[PDB]
Amino acid sequence: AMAATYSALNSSKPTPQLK
Amino acid sequence: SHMSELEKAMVALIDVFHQYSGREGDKHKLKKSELKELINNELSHFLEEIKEQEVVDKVMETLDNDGDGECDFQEFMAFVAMVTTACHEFF
Amino acid sequence: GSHMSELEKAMVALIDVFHQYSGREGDKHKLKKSELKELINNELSHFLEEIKEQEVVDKVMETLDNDGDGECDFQEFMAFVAMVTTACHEFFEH
Ligand SMILES: [Ca+2]
Ligand SMILES: [Ca+2]
Ligand SMILES: [Ca+2]
Ligand SMILES: [Ca+2]
Repeated sequence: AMAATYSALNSSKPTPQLK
Repeated sequence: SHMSELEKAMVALIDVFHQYSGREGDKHKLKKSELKELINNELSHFLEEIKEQEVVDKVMETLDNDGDGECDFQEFMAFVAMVTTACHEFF
Repeated sequence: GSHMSELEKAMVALIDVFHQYSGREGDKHKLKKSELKELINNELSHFLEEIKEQEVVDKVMETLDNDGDGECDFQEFMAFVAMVTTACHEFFEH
């Protein structure tokens, strides 16, 4: 405990997806 | 020869999506209504509770990549990926 | 609820299976081709066809590796899990 959109947004750019 | 924890994990992701996406409107996608309850009911230990509409606007915005105002399964798996990655670093 | 949800324990299981196999040989936080093979064959024996050719494992690691170091870290592994799961979804409503 605990995360937020803080940390959530923090790992949206370190990787998109090679879907 | 009996289904792994991993394989039952993947299935569970599918089930929780359908448990909530089937509620209102498109039964195959999550509107903001359904997304909020999912997070609040099923991720109450990993993510801070949502009670502000502003929050739900922003989460859906980051999650919605096809621009339809809803979260389909593909977009949801990305979300699971994001949350899971975060949980790993603090473990 | 106050109990760990099915979703949250699913996420934990993804983490656990990764450390279960990445910790075996060499870098305990990454999967070499050796470790990747065992994971798939023992834990994904119902979704993916068994791997017995080295050529197969070579091509898969190349595709999974986006940072280009020749191994699969957890971040790259989540992409893989995401990818596999999506395919299974598509093959349940088609
Ligand atoms: Ca819906
Ligand atoms: Ca969408
Ligand atoms: Ca290793
Ligand atoms: Ca890599």
